Amino acid sequence: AIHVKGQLPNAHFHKDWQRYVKTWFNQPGRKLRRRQARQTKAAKIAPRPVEAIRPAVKPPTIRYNMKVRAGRGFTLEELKAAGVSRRVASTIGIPVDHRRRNR
Amino acid sequence: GIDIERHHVRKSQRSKPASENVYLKLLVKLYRFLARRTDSRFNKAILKRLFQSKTNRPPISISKIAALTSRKSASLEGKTTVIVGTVTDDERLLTVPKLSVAALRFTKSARARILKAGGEVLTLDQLALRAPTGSNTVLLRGKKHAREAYRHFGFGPHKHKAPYVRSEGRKFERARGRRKSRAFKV
Amino acid sequence: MKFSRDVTSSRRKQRKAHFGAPSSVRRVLMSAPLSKELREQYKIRSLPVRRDDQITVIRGSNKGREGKITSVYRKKFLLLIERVTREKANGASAPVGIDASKVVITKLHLDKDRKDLIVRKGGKV
Amino acid sequence: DSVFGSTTEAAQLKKNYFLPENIISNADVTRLINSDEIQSIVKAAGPSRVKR
Amino acid sequence: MSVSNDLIWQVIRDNNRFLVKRPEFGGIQFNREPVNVSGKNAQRFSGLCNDKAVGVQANSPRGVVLITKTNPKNAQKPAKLFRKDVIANASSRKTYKSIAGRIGRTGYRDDLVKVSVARASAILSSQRPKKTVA
Amino acid sequence: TKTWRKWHVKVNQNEKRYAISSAVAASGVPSLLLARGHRIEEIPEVPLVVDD
Amino acid sequence: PTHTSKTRKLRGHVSAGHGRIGKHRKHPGGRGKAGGLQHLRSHFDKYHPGYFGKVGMRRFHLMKNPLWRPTVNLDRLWTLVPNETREKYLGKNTEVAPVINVLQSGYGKVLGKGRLPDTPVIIQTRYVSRRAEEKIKQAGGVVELIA
Amino acid sequence: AVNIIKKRTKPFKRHQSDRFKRVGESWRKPRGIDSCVRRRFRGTISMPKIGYGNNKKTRYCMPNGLKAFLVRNVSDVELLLMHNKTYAAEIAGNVSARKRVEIVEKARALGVKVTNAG
RNA sequence: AGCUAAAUAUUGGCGAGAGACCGAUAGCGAACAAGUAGAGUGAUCGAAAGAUGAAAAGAACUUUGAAAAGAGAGUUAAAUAGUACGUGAAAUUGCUGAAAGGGAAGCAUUGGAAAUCAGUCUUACCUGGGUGAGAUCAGUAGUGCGAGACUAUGCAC
RNA sequence: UUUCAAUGGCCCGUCUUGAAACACGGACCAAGGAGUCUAGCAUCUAUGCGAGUGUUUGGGUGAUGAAAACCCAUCCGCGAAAUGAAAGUGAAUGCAGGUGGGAACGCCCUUGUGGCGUGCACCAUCGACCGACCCGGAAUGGAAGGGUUUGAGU
RNA sequence: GAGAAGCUCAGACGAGUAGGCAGGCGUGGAGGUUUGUGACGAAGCCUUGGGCGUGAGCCUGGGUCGAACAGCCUCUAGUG
RNA sequence: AAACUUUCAGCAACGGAUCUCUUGGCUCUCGCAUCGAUGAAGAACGCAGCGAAAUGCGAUACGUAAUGUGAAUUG
Ligand SMILES: [Mg+2]
Ligand SMILES: [Mg+2]
Ligand SMILES: [Mg+2]
Ligand SMILES: [Mg+2]
Ligand SMILES: [Mg+2]
Ligand SMILES: [Mg+2]
Ligand SMILES: [Mg+2]
Ligand SMILES: [Mg+2]
Ligand SMILES: [Mg+2]
Ligand SMILES: [Mg+2]
Ligand SMILES: [Mg+2]
Ligand SMILES: [Mg+2]
Ligand SMILES: [Mg+2]
Ligand SMILES: [Mg+2]
Ligand SMILES: [Mg+2]
Ligand SMILES: [Mg+2]
Ligand SMILES: [Mg+2]
Repeated sequence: AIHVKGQLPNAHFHKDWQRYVKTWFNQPGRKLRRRQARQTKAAKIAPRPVEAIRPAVKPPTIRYNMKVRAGRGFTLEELKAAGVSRRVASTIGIPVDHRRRNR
Repeated sequence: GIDIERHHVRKSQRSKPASENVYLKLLVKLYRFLARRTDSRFNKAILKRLFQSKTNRPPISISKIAALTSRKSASLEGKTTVIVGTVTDDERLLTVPKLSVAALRFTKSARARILKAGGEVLTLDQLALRAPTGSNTVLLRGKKHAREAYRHFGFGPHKHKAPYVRSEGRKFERARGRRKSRAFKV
Repeated sequence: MKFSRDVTSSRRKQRKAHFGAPSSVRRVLMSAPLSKELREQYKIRSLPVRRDDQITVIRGSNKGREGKITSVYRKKFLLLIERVTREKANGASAPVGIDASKVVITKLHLDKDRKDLIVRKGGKV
Repeated sequence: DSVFGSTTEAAQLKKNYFLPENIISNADVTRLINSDEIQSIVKAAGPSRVKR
Repeated sequence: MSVSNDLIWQVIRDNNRFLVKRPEFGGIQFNREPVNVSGKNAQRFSGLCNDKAVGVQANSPRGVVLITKTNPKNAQKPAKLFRKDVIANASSRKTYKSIAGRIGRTGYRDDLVKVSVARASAILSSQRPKKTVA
Repeated sequence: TKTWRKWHVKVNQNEKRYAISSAVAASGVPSLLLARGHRIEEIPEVPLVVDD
Repeated sequence: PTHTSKTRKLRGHVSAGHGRIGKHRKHPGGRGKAGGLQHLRSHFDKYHPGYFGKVGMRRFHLMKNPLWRPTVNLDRLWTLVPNETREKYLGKNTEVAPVINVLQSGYGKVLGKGRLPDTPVIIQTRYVSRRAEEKIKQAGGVVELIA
Repeated sequence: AVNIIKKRTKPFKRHQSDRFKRVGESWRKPRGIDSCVRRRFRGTISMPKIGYGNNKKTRYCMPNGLKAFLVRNVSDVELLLMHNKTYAAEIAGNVSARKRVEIVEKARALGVKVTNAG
């Protein structure tokens, strides 16, 4: 029973948790697999860049709107103003985001 | 039979460091000799503190050293400060004065700022050469009870100590027994 | 040191693959060095032994004996050599098996396939 | 030197890494104990062994 | 330049190839290094620490070889660090006098003259012919 | 016995680098080489550095 | 490791340290922290007062990003600027004053603990305490509010 | 190595090891709640205790004043060159007959006594 | 109303490489003809069991016996390896030897008796005594300036 | 070592106030046989770094041989601020204060368990400062003035 | 010098269940080290022989046997 | 005095511990995607010179064709 110093215990181990324990013994194996897939992909699409160019967008909320990060794809207006048709954009590695707009 | 009651039988102090650091052993070797072959309470003080655990040897910052050696009635103007422990930096002290400090360890930032201000940093063996009995030295200690555990020690009814809680907020020990509107307060 | 991911240094696997080898695999496992004269003549270090090959025993109690290989008992990894026997209780002579690695071939039972094996192995006729 | 750096100069191949400082500047403590600056202020040596 | 001799002893006092320690008799320790005449595990007798140290080894078929460490400028050059002087074909009186002169009268390891003479004495006693009793 | 016993042990990167620095410094000390069993009695110099 | 464990010392001691009278039975006062109001009350009321009951309002679907506002005191303001900027302005007389944008250092409000040196500085922040603003203005500097 | 006294020469056998073959002779501290041996009733066996420890000067010494140092090869015997009057060589059981002869010879050259010669 | 790769899962199956794992009462139930033998109407339940030797060289032949076998022999490095086979513990048993014994035995202390074990001494080192032969020793000469150690050419015979 | 004599010696384990018990388990021997590992928490210790700290979610040398070693970016966790149910507000009168004891050091005595001056740590204590609460209090804001109080604060 | 983890001088003291702590003994496996042991006999086992330790235990003679095994510093656990 | 009983030792039994071994297990990782009305998985009965259990096979029956190897199989 409870008689020692410290926090009252909280451990969520009343289900059959040992049935669903996930170990990470394959962590270096997964890392090697993923690197080999990147090397295989790079040689296949060469000389195209392995990563497509992405837009720069401001993250939402006051916690992150001071920062800048990669977004999903360029807006239709952005492609229009840069003289790139939306059907041509994908053929040369330019992603199109029909959802994002320029406020 | 003999009627002897034995309370303070075994001494409760450390006779050597628990550390296995070979260089700490060399410093103990130096100060075992100095505390034995001199009549100086300073050298016995250094030897005793060289044994102490980490929690019993709190750090001190260069701000505290600068404040303690610059009191209005100080005369601790050009004397070496000595602590058996780590000397940390206080980045809040924008301008560091010229200080002479002897310490077990200096933080990289503390050491750089002491030197840049024209001061000096010594190890305890360098201190032994300069002041073999600790004459004209300021022996200092950090705050022993600043560590977290002393917020909790002695917790009990009306003791105003901190509870051990997994999280802080309402719903975490701020209810019955902690306010008058919930049975009683503490 | 081995480096191939397809090579196993497991003692358990190597022993299983040796003692469980099929008949045709055991033929290569039962190889003998060629003699010095034969090595130079055919540019070949060693060959799988064969019935009707001429050997001399190089190790063991029968070291220095010579004779034809009368049979290649592959189930036991053993060679039976002519006139290399021992006496049973009742006077009958029982052949004594010798490991292929413990003999050297002094004359080959050359034939069409053996000749093809020498050229394939980089040797000469 | 580019791998490990020094106590005051960052390692080129280890970002923000400096070699550690020791807690004793001169580890020849036998020399220090028998140095002039120490031997000239100690008390008289005292007996290493004493008669019963 | 120098790594401290006190520091070296701290590293190797309980871990080195030349220390033979046994738990018997309550923990005995023997030191086998070539530049340790006393054969006892202690900082002052260990040649691995001291700048000046001596060892007395047996020289086949007679005599002993005196081993000494050269000047500490060679501390980082093991090929030039050890000096091996063969004191052989001398009598016992001649041999002990030379060891005392080379180690003591030079002021090299005056604390190790007695032990070195004793060690040379024992080696010389071991090399004498055996009066085998049929 | 279970597979989710803790097999791997984390050490702080700076302590790991401290350990390697100590180990490299020890390799420069002929007494420690001899103590660790290396037959280095005849080598010309420690550290031992050969041409590229 | 197991070799240094107390279990190794109790081999041959029959009760393994758990007593002959009271023993090491299965849960003799219940499981987990059950009973804080009844047979564990003397512990809960002594070491975890406030545990039972409700206090305050619920807030459904709390999202912490609009509440984000870490704070920095005045005594840390000059530490947010690079060493070269400190040397150029701190303690000098210059026509321009340095700008300390506290938001790009990860702070949403500037609080007033501590003191400032007597050099002008422009503090760009979302929020500022009253006493923090007074001390900035006394040092000759200003607070300019940003979003 | 002078006047070696043993406080006790009996070995401290485990209680009831004389009555049950399953109970080995090697000493065990009795922990029974009724144990007459633990309570030291008169006429029961003695228990080992620190008072029986022998003089620190003569502890570990064989009757001849020497202490039996185990040797596995010639170089082990050479360890006892200077310690001729304090250590005797005990040759290990698993040393071959050939190596044993070389060890006996080396000890004789150094004047090291061998406990198990022959 | 609808489709869609990848990054994700994988105690089944197939193939492969490993291990600070277990080592025949362990490790899968199963290292072996094991989901076998065997049980139960049935659903189901479910074992035990590895090791002669390098090689059978697995004991010819003679003899006693109805035979099984024994005894001689033989093979082997070994039969103190004979298939009832590596090593071969304990409980338990036979024979031989020793000893003790009036309704338990065992243990402790102390000695007697009998049996049995160790001293290897006076070796080393030093000096004296007897004879013996021998490249002969202290100070020196010379070959890093002052002092000290060492080897080496000679003299000191 | 065995045995004899003299003297002593009850059957161990267990629950129990109390076991030699007419309390229970135990015919014998071998081998097996019971505080572990994991998610936490707490104290204590060691080590690294320190107003910071944490390379192993990931990515790279990498292909050779690579479950290791080694390297590398942005986040994020914990810490650097509290308080309040909350909206909110948010830490220097002063040498970051005063008082008492006090480590270490220095100076005077005159041989005492001394006097004098600084005073680290820690504890007790009087204040100040921040939040809550209770006040008066000259549409919105709560500035100066207060309080026996209150907070896991400064 | 006297493993400064050393050396040396002195005084007082010694019941212990439940329980607490320390220092040790022994076992499987891992890293390091020991011109480590071993078919001229490893390991194991028997013993009417010897030695060491207060003890856990350890070393050794003789017998048996046949292929591996140990000391020291560390790591570790399905460790008595 | 024997017999008898008891203890110890040698030898002989009984039994199968111990030690050493290990084509087995366990665990981890890597790789792969392929059952069936064109009759699967499973079941039964048969097939070899001398073969009952296992492997294999199906009246073309420890197999036929085809390809590779190249002298065995073996009690
Ligand atoms: Mg119990
Ligand atoms: Mg009760
Ligand atoms: Mg005894
Ligand atoms: Mg045999
Ligand atoms: Mg009685
Ligand atoms: Mg009781
Ligand atoms: Mg009882
Ligand atoms: Mg009862
Ligand atoms: Mg009962
Ligand atoms: Mg019963
Ligand atoms: Mg057992
Ligand atoms: Mg006691
Ligand atoms: Mg295990
Ligand atoms: Mg043996
Ligand atoms: Mg017996
Ligand atoms: Mg004893
Ligand atoms: Mg267990």
